[PDB]
Amino acid sequence: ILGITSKKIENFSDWYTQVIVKSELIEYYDISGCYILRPAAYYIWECVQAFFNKEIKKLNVENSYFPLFVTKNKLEKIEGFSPEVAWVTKYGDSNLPEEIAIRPTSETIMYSVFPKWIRSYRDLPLKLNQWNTVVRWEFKQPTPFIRTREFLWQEGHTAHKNEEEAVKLVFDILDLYRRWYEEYLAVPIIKGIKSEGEKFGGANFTSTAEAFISENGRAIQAATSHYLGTNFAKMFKIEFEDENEVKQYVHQTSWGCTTRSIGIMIMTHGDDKGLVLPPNVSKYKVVIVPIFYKTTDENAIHSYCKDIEKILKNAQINCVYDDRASYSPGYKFNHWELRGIPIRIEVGPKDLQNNSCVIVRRDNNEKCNVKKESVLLETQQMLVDIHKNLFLKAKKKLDDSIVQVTSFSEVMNALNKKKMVLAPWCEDIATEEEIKKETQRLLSGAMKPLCIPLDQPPMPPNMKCFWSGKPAKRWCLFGRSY
Ligand SMILES: Nc1ncnc2c1ncn2[C@@H]1O[C@H](COP(=O)(O)OP(=O)(O)NP(=O)(O)O)[C@@H](O)[C@H]1O
Ligand SMILES: O=C(C[C@H]1NCCC[C@@H]1O)Cn1cnc2cc(Br)c(Cl)cc2c1=O
Ligand code: NA
Repeated sequence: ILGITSKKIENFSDWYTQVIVKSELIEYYDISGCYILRPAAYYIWECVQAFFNKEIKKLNVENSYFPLFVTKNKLEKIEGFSPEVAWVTKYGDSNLPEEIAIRPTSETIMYSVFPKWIRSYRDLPLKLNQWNTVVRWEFKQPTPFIRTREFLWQEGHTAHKNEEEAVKLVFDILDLYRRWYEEYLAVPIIKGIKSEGEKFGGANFTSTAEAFISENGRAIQAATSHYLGTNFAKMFKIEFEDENEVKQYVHQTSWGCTTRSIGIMIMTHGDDKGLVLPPNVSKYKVVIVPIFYKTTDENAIHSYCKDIEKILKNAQINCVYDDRASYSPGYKFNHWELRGIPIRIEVGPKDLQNNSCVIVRRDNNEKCNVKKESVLLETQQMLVDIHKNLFLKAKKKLDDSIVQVTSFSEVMNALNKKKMVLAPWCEDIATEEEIKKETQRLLSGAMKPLCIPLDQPPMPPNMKCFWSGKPAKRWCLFGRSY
């Protein structure tokens, strides 16, 4: 009912349920894989959505909105997906003439019109984005935020005269996804390129951002940015008149990130007292709680607290003053801790006498006293350090989850020990399923290749692939995955 009753290590999954619900982030729903986002949760989405929008306007990306529905034949104009499509069949009691499908992505919808908007080089680059929801009916069991059947996302689609233009933006968007996670969610991600076997069917290459849940040792795709080259341009006959009057195919990118990011954050920073929010995604930065008992204290406290509130708010630091008389101080402590509020300020008699108050960080529970005069400044610096600390703890933790090894058995040791592994690899696609099905022999417990990180350690000259025996091309991250 109230309090988290499962240790994050002991039942991590029951923990997650308890946290997301009891923190007022979500509510479950009578349709599997769909979840209600209460304001505490949606606020987080809005914050990142603001950030991302800001950043893509600088790349002249423009928002837009395409329809939620797509027709059978249009949709089937990408591979291995059709069993995941939800079909609208009727309206009221009337069967529709043809099935129509709910968007799982907007490629087919959008790219059918592109040729119409793109006749010449003067038309390029074309840069669109959507904030919409999409629907995929997925076999693997749904889990709030991480794998949802409906989900909010942003989906970006661009088209350019040439690769230099296009690829450059791919990596531009990838960095924005890093910042999304690091500057806002304080979640560290590793940028990489996916393997041929795991990359997006219609992409030249898929660049990715990868996170890792230490507790169950599962990696997770945090965001995705593709160079598509001309693949879709061939499929939808999207062409332009060159600066010389030769017809050309366009070079496109698509990229997207979803509410999954919210789940990643929760899993990262959440603890046994409950939700822990980086301040940049919590409406309330501070909760002010009075702690006193003699009735004589009552007016003078209500004031001191109301004063402290005034200071913060003036400074555009939103906060709550829990002054409710029918709740124990410990109720209030637990409650706001659980809800993720970064800072509690405690006000009692010893602080009025002393012109001060106790501040307490949500991230690690250090308390201090600070003279009222300098509360504003100390609160601001605190909030920053809480971000600094949440992030840095999470990067120390990520790094300890990554073991660099060279042999197959070193690999299995690491995998058995809930790690993810950095290993030399030849990159032959034929090895991927072998490696998957054969590790799974010792949610799916196979070792997937996650991403070939951009930041490569050096490659010894004779270094062999840990599986093929073939000489290894580059270091790749492998792990069990969400
Ligand atoms: N069911 C889902 N719920 C929430 N987010 C999702 C879901 N499926 C994919 N994503 C995210 O969507 C982004 C874009 O990738 P996309 O190509 O749409 O999905 P995917 O690669 O098919 N799924 P996965 O195997 O789970 O990473 C990725 O960063 C995924 O993390
Ligand atoms: O959705 C994608 C590719 C990209 N589209 C928008 C930007 C980011 C995103 O990775 C991969 N994908 C994922 N799931 C799908 C599910 C179905 Br059903 C279909 Cl038809 C198609 C797809 C499908 O194409
Ligand atoms: Na994943």
